[PDB]
Amino acid sequence: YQTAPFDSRFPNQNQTRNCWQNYLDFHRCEKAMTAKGGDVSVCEWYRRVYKSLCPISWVSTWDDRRAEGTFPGKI
Amino acid sequence: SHYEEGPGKNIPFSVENKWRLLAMMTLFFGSGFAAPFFIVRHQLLKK
Amino acid sequence: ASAAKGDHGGTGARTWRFLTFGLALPSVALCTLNSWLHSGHRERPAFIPYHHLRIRTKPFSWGDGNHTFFHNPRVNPLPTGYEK
Amino acid sequence: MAYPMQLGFQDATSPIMEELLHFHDHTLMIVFLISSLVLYIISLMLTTKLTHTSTMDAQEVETIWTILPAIILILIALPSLRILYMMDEINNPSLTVKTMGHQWYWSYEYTDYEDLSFDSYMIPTSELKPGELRLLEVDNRVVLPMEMTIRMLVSSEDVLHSWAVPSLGLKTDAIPGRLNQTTLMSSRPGLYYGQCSEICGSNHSFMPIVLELVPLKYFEKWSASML
Amino acid sequence: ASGGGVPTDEEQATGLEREVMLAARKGQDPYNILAPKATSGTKEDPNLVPSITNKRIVGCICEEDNSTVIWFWLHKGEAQRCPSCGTHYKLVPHQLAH
Amino acid sequence: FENRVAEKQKLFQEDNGLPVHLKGGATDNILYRVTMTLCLGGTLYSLYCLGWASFP
Amino acid sequence: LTRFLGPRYRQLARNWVPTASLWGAVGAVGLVWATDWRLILDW
Amino acid sequence: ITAKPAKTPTSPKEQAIGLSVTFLSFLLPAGWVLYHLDNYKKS
Amino acid sequence: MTHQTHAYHMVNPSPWPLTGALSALLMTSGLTMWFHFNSMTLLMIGLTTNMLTMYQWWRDVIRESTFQGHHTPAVQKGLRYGMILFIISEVLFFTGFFWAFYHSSLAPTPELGGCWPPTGIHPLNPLEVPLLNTSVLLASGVSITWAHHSLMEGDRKHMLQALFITITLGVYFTLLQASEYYEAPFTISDGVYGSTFFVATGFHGLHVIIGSTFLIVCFFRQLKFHFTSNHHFGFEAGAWYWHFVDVVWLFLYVSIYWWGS
Amino acid sequence: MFINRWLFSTNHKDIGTLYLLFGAWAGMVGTALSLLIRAELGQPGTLLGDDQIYNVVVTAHAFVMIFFMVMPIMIGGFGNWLVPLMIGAPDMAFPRMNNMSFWLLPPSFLLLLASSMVEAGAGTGWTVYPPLAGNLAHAGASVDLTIFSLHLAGVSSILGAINFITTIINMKPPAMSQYQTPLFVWSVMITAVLLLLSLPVLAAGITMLLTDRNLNTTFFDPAGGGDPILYQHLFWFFGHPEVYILILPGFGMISHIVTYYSGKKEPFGYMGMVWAMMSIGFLGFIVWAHHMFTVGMDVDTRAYFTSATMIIAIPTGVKVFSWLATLHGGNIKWSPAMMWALGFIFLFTVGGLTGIVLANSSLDIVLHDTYYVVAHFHYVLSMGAVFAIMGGFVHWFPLFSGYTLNDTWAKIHFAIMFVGVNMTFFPQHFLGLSGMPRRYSDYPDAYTMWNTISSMGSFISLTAVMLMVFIIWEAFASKREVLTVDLTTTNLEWLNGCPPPYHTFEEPTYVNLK
Ligand code: HEA
Ligand code: HEA
Ligand SMILES: [Cu+2]
Ligand SMILES: [Cu+2]
Ligand SMILES: [Cu+2]
Ligand SMILES: [Mg+2]
Ligand SMILES: [Zn+2]
Repeated sequence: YQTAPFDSRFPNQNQTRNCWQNYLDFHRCEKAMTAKGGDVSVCEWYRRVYKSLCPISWVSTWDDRRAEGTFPGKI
Repeated sequence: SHYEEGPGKNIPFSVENKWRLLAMMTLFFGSGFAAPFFIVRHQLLKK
Repeated sequence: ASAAKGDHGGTGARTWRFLTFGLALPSVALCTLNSWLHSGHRERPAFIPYHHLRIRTKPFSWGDGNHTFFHNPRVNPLPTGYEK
Repeated sequence: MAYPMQLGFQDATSPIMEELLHFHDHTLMIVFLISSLVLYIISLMLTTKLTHTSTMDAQEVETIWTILPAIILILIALPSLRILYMMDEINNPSLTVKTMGHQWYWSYEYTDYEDLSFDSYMIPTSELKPGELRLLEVDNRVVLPMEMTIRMLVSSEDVLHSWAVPSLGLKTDAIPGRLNQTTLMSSRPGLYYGQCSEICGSNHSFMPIVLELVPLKYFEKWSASML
Repeated sequence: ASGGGVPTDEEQATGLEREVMLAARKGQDPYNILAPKATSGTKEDPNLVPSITNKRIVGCICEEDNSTVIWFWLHKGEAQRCPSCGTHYKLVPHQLAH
Repeated sequence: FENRVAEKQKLFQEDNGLPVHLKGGATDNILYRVTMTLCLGGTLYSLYCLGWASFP
Repeated sequence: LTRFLGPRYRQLARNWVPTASLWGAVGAVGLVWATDWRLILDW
Repeated sequence: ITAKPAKTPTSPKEQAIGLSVTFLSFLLPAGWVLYHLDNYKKS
Repeated sequence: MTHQTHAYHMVNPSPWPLTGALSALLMTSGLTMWFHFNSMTLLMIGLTTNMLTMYQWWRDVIRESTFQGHHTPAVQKGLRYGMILFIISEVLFFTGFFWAFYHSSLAPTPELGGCWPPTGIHPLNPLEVPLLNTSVLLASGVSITWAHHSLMEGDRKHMLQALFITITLGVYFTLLQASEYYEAPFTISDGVYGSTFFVATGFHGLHVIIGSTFLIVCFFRQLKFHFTSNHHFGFEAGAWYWHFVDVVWLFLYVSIYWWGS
Repeated sequence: MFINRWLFSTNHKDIGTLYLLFGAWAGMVGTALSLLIRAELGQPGTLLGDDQIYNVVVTAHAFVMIFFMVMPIMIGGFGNWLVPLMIGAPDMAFPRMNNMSFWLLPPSFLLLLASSMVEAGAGTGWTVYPPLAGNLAHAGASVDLTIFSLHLAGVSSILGAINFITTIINMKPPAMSQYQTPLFVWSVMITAVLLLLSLPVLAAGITMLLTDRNLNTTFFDPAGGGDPILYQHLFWFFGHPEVYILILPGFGMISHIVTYYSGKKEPFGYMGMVWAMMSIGFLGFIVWAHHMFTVGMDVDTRAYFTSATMIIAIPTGVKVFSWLATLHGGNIKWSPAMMWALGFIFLFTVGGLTGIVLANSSLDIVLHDTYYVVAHFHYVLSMGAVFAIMGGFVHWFPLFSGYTLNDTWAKIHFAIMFVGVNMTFFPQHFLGLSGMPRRYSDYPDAYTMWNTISSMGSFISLTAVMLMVFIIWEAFASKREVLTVDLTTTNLEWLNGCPPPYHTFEEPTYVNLK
């Protein structure tokens, strides 16, 4: 892995959703592999991407939101 | 209409004495040009 | 979802007065009943301190500066949580 | 960077900036043609005692002067649009850096692998070491690998700001709550300066950008010693 | 439906409104609401320009599609001619004025 | 009901050399002066507030 | 009550306001000496 | 465009006066404020 | 010369423009006091002189047209144009708000939950009272038309009857809308959904009140026999404004109440 | 008496005079502000201070010149003075409303002056974009006052737009078609329409900005799900039409001036000229986004806006070439006004040519927010809009006043101002190509030469606007009354003598229906 590659579904100057989508995706996958075990398999790809593209402050605040349960996205 | 007509009469300022006029034009345009300078001064003297 | 109906080719005041009491007003009555029947009082929504809601960047120019204008305590919580 | 008494663009450090210089030359050649044509016609009109104040037939000449400008506009539009798409082109970057505008400084974040992040502030003209540029030097340069396709992601943590670096032909506004993307690709090592290109308050003029481009090897050792 | 009760112009119109209302039914036009129809304009058949004084500005659209109206004062007296096309115009006293 | 527009037409068409906003009597006059007074005063009050707020 | 109200009366009212207006000013002056508002004194 | 001679001609001296005055009225106030800039910047 | 021979109206010098301009100053700066130095006295005075100005300015217009007869045909055709044009500038005013709404709802930011309506918002039901408000406004559209037709046919009683029915429906909507506001489980402060909702439906609300006082004015002018079966621009306008108002509600309903919720 | 005439007016001529007086005075304030700007940039370092006090100055400069000098003068001044006279109308359709339009201006100006006094003023840029304009980065009454000033100025302009369209459409002689009215009248009728459709969207935008900072709304706040870019769209939707609203009446005056001094009856290609302004007015509504090339929009849409913006050159071209064709066989008179008209034709061409360059999104990436764009609009505004104002002013002064100006002095004034503005704005093309950003109180050492030369030119301009004031004084001091005027057959405005009487066209104008 070098860095998050080009994503056809996010082909323009605005990557906001790119960061957003992968952050969701990861945490959604995480929750599932947890509540299923399935040998606690892990969705690292999504985390590699979201960490690269999402500025720290967003990830941080989102994590906090997820902590207090005020995170607006559906995971 | 008792509104006077003709040169020098269709304006809101007297043009009969050239020097009174000089004074008026001077205050008019003058006060307009000085305002920004005094505003900057005012802003520089605040705290 | 309609298409249209009874044509009465000549429209004068009698026609509009006819539509007023024979269509317009009766509808206002039906819908009134409908809305009077579907008058289900929703239980005040669960409070959860979402950050994109109950915004406050400057206290309102009235009251304690934390109460929106048509504030209904029953269904509107303060940022902190429901009124009482 | 810009030198004393400069007339045109700063020298192109990247290929699209080169591409732009050539397009500008093309476009400028035309504005010289038209602007001199008009001036000639004007002086021509005002230089004869001969008169013809009666009625003159329009429309006839009206086509020449409506079809011509139309052709010329295509001659500019075509090259322009090509370069336009060439910029928003499908490339695969080998690195992703983020920059976040702040009220009076930029902060960078290299986070592909490790969480490296620092603040870039302008060096007060008072504490400049001889030979350092008055309003352009920053304390922490943003180090990056030359000859590589980097993906920059610009955003802000407060008001609007604009991250720009003329030599590379880049400029992207920094809008809070938004991730704007841009492709950086220097074809030569060095120090490349830029400045905030968006009004953002009291120190809008004092929050510069300095790119320092070294080879990969030195880039990675820098990156580590940075944490 | 059925009934009545609202006033009419003929019975409730006043001031200048009424004046143009009546004047209009007699076929006359004292407040220049209509466009004056041209005569042959010859020295013998001049366009008659009514006026409430002794001079009135005449605007002459020489040729039908012209974008330029030629303007000039028509004085009391002998017929006068549009500077760009002859065309005679002769002042005449303005009758109805109330 | 009534219908006495005819009386008012006459009242307002009366050649008393009065401007329409006064052609109707004494109340027109008091209304005018009240309005004018409130406006000027208000304007004065506003200038005071601005002079006051200009300072720290 | 109703009898007092009239279309004709307005000139008297206008005249009264000035005399009344002048009278109103006197009270403020009269009250003020007794009142002694620091703000009034400041004025 | 033709015109009658000046009803009240403005001799050169008169012009020189009006020109000087016009200039001063613009230049003085600004000059003063600008002259004292530093005093303001230092309170 | 001396006596005019054109059908136009040379209006007498009025102090009202000055008075209304001063009013605008007072209300704007007054809002600035309310918003910042917590004071309404200035805002109160401005609202006052403003009503005073409108009352008088429009009183005179009535005087000049109905009592003095200055509204000749040419003068009227000009008033028609003016109204149309005004309504137009209004249509474009509301367009800023639908732009805002669509902008937000079509591309919901992640801070909202990346969806619409944002998570946490409980939209009202279009099929309940919003549906009622819709039918009320629409009915007043048919009744104001009946009024217009009676007027042209000189039917005094009926025009009055229809104008009355129309007016009450406008009031009924105002009350209904007022209660909706109070019962709404969201506020102006509830992010972009609340902003978008309360200011668009709110400005429209203000317009229904402005349109209702206009029809009221028309009502009384009729009680006083001001209108003739043929010259009643004051009503034509009131009517045009009233329709502009239903139409704006139709877009609000469909866009904000139905689609964007 | 004075009150009734000057405060309670219903006269198109007097209201128009009131405007010119307001515009000239506002023009002094704007000039002062432009000098502080160049004073600050005329030597490396800081004269005033931080970009706040500086940008407060830059902002007031823009608002004052755009909303208080150019618009009042061209539309309210020349608009009210000349329109009725050119179509033979007794006055305007709504004499009273017309007065409110004017009186809304002084208060509007007060609010703007007040804004820079309280707190630290508004250092937001004339675009007053959020988050900088918000209640956090710009807390206090300032921006709010800037917003209210804009509301009034907008109410004033759309009320007047309503008046001009109604008058122009409804009050011409019964036999006169629209294709028989003069270009200036067409010019303001079209400008009036742009105002009617753009101004309301602005008011929608800034009202949203006002609630965002006082009523806790989040139209442009990401936190609540808002978007700072949304404001950019709304503002610029008005923002572009606004600049055409600023040059159109100028186009008209130029058409009148060039034709008159060429001794011609009418301008070349009158219907082409009408078509041109109509096209310009229309395309001007579908190109706003060219002001947002570096904001992060889709490449495709970015491509649309550069193309759409470029086709405006065609109609503008037919106008430039038509004025040239007008000069053709003319018997030229080298009067002051003709000098202003020629300057405009060239300078405006250069400035608009320079705008075609910026039309390209690719190139605009490196040109946006630099002094290149400052050069573009000062060429079209300082030597475009302003040159038209001066030509129109010196050309019609006798009509408005009855007195004449000293032509030689008037010519000296052109010479000085022509040198001044070019020296001021020419260098700025370089500063921009070389990277000097906009809205900076100081710059890197390299930009010192051009900024110096630039600032020197602004002092020459100062000299010229001082001389002009004098030139007006002398005219009024000497009192040479107008006797004869040429070409009145084709120029109605002059038929009632200088100055026309309080009441003109009391008895209509006679126009035959061929
Ligand atoms: C009256 C003022 C005025 C006028 C008329 C114009 C006219 C034009 N302007 Fe504008 N412009 C401004 C004032 C004006 N502008 C202002 C105030 C700003 C900055 C605002 C801000 O952001 O603060 C600005 C900003 C600005 C930008 C954005 C810069 C940036 O911030 O990145 C752009 C880009 O498209 C632009 C383009 C144009 C174009 C294409 C025209 C066209 O109308 C030009 C048309 C003229 C010609 C083309 C020449 C004549 C025609 C011919 C001789 C025909 C033959 C020629 C060819 C075939 C090319 N302008
Ligand atoms: C009408 C438009 C107008 C005009 C004419 C001018 C004229 C001047 N402006 Fe400009 N300026 C703007 C509108 C205008 N400006 C705008 C919109 C901005 C953008 C602000 C922003 O970035 O937010 C700007 C920005 C701006 C900048 C950039 C600042 C920065 O971004 O850091 C500079 C700097 O040089 C500047 C300077 C000047 C100068 C030197 C003049 C000189 O040329 C002035 C010369 C004096 C005159 C031409 C006025 C004389 C005319 C009259 C007084 C009329 C008299 C009346 C009668 C005859 C009846 N202006
Ligand atoms: Cu910045
Ligand atoms: Cu900045
Ligand atoms: Cu533009
Ligand atoms: Mg920008
Ligand atoms: Zn003829």
